Amino acid sequence: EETRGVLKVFLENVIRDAVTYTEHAKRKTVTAMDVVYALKRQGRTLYGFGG
DNA sequence: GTCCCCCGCGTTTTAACCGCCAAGGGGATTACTCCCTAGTCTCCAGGCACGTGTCAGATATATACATCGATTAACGATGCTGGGCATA
Repeated sequence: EETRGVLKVFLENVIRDAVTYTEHAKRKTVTAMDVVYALKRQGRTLYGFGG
């Protein structure tokens, strides 16, 4: 139960940013890159995606 | 040394996944023009360093006033003690 709790905490912040990059460009479709940078900002960047 | 909260396991219940097809929002491309920027000149007044200046606090400092602490000179009353005078 706690563990999901934290998942929730991690999940928001990312989307927070995601949303921001989607919106600084005036775009309706949220890019996956958009997620990457987000992860990059917290230092959890994902290889495999979106060079 | 004790107790009860997880794992293993069989069966019961829900919804993830795959396949298929639809439809339109939104992202991607393109063309044109026009505002906004880098680049370039002149100028200084903004900014940097520093001498000069009277005002916050802080520190005594000469001068004066009020209050004792303690000491010393002066005054009231002797106490035996010493130096002599009338009686056994």
